[PDB]
Amino acid sequence: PWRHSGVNYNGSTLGPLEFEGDTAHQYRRDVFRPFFDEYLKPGSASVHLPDAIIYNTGDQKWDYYRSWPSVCESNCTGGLTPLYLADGHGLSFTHPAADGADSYVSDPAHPVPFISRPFAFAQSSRWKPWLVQDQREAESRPDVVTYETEVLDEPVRVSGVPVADLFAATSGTDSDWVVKLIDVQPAMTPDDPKMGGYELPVSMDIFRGRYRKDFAKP
Amino acid sequence: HDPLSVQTGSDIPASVHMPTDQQRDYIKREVMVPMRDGVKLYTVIVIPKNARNAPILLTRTPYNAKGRANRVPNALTMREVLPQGDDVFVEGGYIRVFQDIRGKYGSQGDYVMTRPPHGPLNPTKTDETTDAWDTVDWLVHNVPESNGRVGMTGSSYEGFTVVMALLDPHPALKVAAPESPMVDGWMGDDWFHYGAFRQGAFDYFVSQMTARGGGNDIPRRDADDYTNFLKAGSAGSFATQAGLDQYPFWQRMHAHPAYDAFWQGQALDKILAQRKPTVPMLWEQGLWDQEDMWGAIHAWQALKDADVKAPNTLVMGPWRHSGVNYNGSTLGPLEFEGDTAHQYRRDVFRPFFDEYLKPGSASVHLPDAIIYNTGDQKWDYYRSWPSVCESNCTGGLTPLYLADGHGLSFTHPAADGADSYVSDPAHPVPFISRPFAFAQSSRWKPWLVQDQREAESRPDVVTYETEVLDEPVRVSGVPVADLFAATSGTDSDWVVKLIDVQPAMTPDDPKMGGYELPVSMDIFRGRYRKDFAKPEALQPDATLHYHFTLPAVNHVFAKGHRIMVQIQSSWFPLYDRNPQKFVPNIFDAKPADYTVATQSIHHGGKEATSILLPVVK
Amino acid sequence: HDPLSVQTGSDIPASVHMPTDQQRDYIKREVMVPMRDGVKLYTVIVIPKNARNAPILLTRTPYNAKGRANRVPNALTMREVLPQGDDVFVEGGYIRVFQDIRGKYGSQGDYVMTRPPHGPLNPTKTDETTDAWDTVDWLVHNVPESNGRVGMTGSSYEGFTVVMALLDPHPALKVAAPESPMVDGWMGDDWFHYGAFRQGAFDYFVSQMTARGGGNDIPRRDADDYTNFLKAGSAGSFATQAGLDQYPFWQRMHAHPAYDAFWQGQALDKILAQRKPTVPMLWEQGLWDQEDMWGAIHAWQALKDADVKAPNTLVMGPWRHSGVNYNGSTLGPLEFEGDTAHQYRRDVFRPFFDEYLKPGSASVHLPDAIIYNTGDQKWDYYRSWPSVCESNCTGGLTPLYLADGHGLSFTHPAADGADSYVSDPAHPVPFISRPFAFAQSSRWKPWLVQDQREAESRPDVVTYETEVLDEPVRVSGVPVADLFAATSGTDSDWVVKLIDVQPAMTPDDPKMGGYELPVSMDIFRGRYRKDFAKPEALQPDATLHYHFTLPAVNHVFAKGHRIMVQIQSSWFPLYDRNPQKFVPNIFDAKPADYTVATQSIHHGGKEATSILLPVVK
Ligand SMILES: N[C@@H](C(=O)O)c1ccccc1
Repeated sequence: PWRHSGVNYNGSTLGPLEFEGDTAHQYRRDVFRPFFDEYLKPGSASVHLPDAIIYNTGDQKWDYYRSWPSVCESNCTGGLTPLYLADGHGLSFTHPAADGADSYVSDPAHPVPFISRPFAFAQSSRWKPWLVQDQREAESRPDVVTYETEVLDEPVRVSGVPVADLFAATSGTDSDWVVKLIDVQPAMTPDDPKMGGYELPVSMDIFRGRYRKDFAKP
Repeated sequence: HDPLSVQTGSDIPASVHMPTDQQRDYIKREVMVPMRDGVKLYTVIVIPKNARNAPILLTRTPYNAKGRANRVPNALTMREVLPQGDDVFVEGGYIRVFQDIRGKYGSQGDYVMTRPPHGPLNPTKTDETTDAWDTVDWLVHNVPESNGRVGMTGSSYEGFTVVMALLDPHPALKVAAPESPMVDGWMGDDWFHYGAFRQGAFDYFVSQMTARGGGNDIPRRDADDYTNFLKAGSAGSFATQAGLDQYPFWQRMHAHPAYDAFWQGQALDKILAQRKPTVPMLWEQGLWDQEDMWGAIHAWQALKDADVKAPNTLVMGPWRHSGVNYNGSTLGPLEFEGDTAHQYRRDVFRPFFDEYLKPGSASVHLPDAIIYNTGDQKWDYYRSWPSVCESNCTGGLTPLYLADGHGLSFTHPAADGADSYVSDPAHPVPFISRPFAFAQSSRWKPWLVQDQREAESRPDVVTYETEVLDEPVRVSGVPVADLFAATSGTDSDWVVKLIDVQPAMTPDDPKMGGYELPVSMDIFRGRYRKDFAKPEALQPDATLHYHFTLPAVNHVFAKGHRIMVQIQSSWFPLYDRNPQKFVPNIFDAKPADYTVATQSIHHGGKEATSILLPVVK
Repeated sequence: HDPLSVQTGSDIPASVHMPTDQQRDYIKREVMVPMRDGVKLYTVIVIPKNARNAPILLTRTPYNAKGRANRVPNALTMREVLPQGDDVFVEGGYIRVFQDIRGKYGSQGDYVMTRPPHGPLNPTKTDETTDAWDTVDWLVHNVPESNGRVGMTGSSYEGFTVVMALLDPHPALKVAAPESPMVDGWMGDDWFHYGAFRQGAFDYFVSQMTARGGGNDIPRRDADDYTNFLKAGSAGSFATQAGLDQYPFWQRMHAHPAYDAFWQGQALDKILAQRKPTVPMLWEQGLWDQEDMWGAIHAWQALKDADVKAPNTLVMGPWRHSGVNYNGSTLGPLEFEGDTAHQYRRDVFRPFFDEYLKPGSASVHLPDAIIYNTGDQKWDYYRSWPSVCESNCTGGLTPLYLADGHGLSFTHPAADGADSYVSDPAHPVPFISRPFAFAQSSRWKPWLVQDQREAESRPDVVTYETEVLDEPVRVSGVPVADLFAATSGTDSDWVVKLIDVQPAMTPDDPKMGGYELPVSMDIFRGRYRKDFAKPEALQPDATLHYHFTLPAVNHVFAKGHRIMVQIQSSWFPLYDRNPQKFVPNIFDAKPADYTVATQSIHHGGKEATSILLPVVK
């Protein structure tokens, strides 16, 4: 649960998020070091690492996966589960039979700030944890379409690489597509009030439309 | 059984009498002062130990008079027992009186939210004026340690009472100083701002009206009030869900969405001017008064217009609402030259009050208005103010026009043009960064000085700016929004902001680099363009002319800065969203009512939008 | 007249029907549960909406039950309305019950500070044990959504009511988990620590005993309590000036400064052991518990010795007092591996309770003690704990002797020597940096983890230390202070501190460099050397043997660190100053009684001062 190069520092927190102990040190001492020791300090105890050792940002613990990922698009044990966008600005695992579309106006004269203004690239203090920043500002904008599921009854578990299956049209001849997978915190978090309703992005990325068919030939 | 070991009774004393009380430097007197109609009011008299003929400082409050005089509960010294703002009056040996208004906390009788003065709205033989009058009468005949002289003061509702008292004061009331008073709750004070509803009220309602004494807030689902109010829908939808529908005042408010007879009968600025008070007055309000921006300035001027034969000075510092009674050395990221609040309280407030409350004290001669210059960072003493205005002033206003290329210019642009922006009610512009809950006093208080860069970055907001200044522009007075806006819908809200863009870089204070600091901004509900009393639908796609006053300025746009004007059509969640479709009552707007509209602000030509700036030399 | 315009009544509604309640996911039942003596007790019952066969988690408190179940007043969710430490039980769907103890707030009857159990000290037909019995009895017969099973818990006074309940529980009480419970107020819990009085008590008295419900604090003269108490002189003199002389409990305490029959009749740890109970218990207390360090560990141990035939697990995390019901990730500058508090609640607390309250739940097999290792930074599950102690343990304690050159050695120094320091009562050592007021909760809470470097710099504090460790030293158990000290006066206090000196440099966290973190420290009142019940004057200049237990440890002194021992004779203003001259009752010490003394701590030889460390492998 670290930011870039976060492994070589402290891993207890990232932005407003809080994790279980120094996750960075944890790895350095329990996995990194012993692993290196095996091959570098002859006579050392050998380690048997799995495919992936990943921290769970939901369960708040380390997950040891013998074979990861277990689900994916091609060749994995299982397949990905499509979370469909639906009318009413919602999300459902049940493919909406009816056709539909929601629109927004992307005005380049007023581009969406990736993080609250004002930001200068020199502000490392702001650049480092920008990926866990609250996505509520964007939501309040008319140039950002947003969809959400109903307050979860039972937890939904995810592990692997999410894929954006997006069917979008632009009135222009080019366009960038930013997709953000977000975990909205509970409406109210009495133990830590500031987190109440916090729109925390677990995964997001941008895609330049001009490379839709060939990254090599725009 | 030996009582020193075995206890059968209760470890709680049956009656206390702690020596802590003899170690004090004051005396607290509690008394149910009876009003003419037989209703008694809870009154706290804080008398400095060994007080021979001391003036009384009276304050009537709906905010628990006991606690008001208990900054530090049962403090050993008066200075700690009384609020921060009483420091000069404590230093001067004044007697302090805090009274629970009729209906609240310790007092008896019925409580009526900002009880309208005796008239069409209040036919009873009692009001906030008589009660004040009676109290003063009782106070001068029941405090031997006092000198029979009474002064009145207080902020917000505690100032609203000073005004109500000024309508028909008691001979004893020698001097009054209303601070950020609740004068016109519709025009631009606490409830509405030019017809636009302030959703912060709902809480206050359930807070001050659920019970005689302390109450509670409205339980929220989400931590962000932006979400709370939007997910609810219309302002009335919230009130209903909060059960406010069962609160008498809300019912009255909801019944009168326009500036009808109900609200006009409470316009204390006009009513006070009709009575022509003869008692010396010291009107105070903050330049960034986020709660009662209309009150003081309007009352002072309305009296100035009626030619009152009495001291009538207006004081405006670099403070937020009620900021005068605390420390005024800073507000938000802004920094001023010293504790401006204490500054005024010691060098003006006190001396002025001393003149009429302490026989023999030096006499002061305050100018029309003493205002803090947020540009030069110094106190300005204006003999006549303002010098520049629309009509009846020495000189007129200087229009700063909107021009092509989203620029601002003092020269009337001949080229006719327009700039459009889509206002989607589904995504209203956050008045301050998200998330925000009305309960966040911390965030609320200085919201008026926050950076406007976030808003600027949105496509549903239009921004205009002058070039980087090469010569400073001095403004002192009330700027006017000369708006020529057009909307696709049949209704709209118009937020106009006058901003001072800080230097692109401020190496002494990096954080302020290119900071968009609003010196004056307000909202205007389009349906009231023609008449506040008679709301009327706007003609779709038609360029309509709006003309309204923005909060007063006493600022300087220094070199390196820029003047900036910002226009938008929402301000969530402070103001309820205008459905952009004309409806009989916006409080009862339905999901289908809220319509996405296209706004176009016309610049240049005959319909040239601009800010009529009070430019001075 | 038109009502929607004119109000003649009160804007305050007669009743209210807030629809917020319908949105809530729980219901609150307020019941006046009647005890066996006719006295009824206020009882807030929080029931999860649509509950069936739900266990009841009960807490009896002298701290306003209504407010206890109102973390977020009238919250829409139970998780919000209940305290942080209820999280695991709210998630489990437990019925939460908070009851006002007899004599407090909503409850009827008389209040008796920590009402002594039935016996010589309390002859009446009732007590906190019966009230609990009566309460549980009612609960299991009037809460239809409950399965009849009840678990009792609470911290501090709220944990004290749990212990009282365990003296003679109702058959429905299936499990108890006292948290940092008030067990022996004289020995080392809340009032005294080995006879030394804690001046924090005075505020507590006036605050918790002035009235049935809420009370207030004692008005101070100075903002610094170090000054406040020093100026007043003796603790009793302060109490007198504060006006505590009229409170029955204070009188009884003042009349029993020694460990006489009055306090021995309250020693719940010994009393509970005499009763041989059979209810599964899970004792908890913080390793750095600054309010009730004696309680849990002693009561738990007493039972273990009494060969109790029921689950008896002790839990000690890296928390401050009552820190178990909050977030336990940090403590002052210290940082632990994740929320240690939450960890325990989810992984141990609830599962344990689930076993006996939710039939069909898996059975947990807790060891003797689950202590958090403050050195390794991980939870330790000790099957048999401690493994080392003075009498009847697998192994004994290893002494860390005081040596010459102000060092600490594990090797018994043959050379006889002594280091002396002057203890001037007019300049007592601040238990934490000045200024400090008892009202400063933010400073009080984590005072036991503060840097001891300040003390070290004082000419009235002897500091000893090992050489920077090349091998880590693991300690797990209860360290004993084997003190051979000598004072020139006829009385004296002895403060012994066991400190872990951080590495001289900590590049990853620069502020921890050379930090002197106290893992365990306490104070002993000299006059009680021979007998806690019979105070005796000390012989001037005589090397006397003091032997008392220090707070339990489960730490590890790693490479780079040093073990440190600090000894002083005062701890102001937490502990009233010892006059250093034997007086019949230190509470009533007169100005002249206070005498400057010369303390001499002997090291090595036959009288080798040391800390009997519980060193393990
Ligand atoms: N342990 C807390 C408590 O029980 O709340 C306390 C008791 C007595 C005096 C001061 C504090």
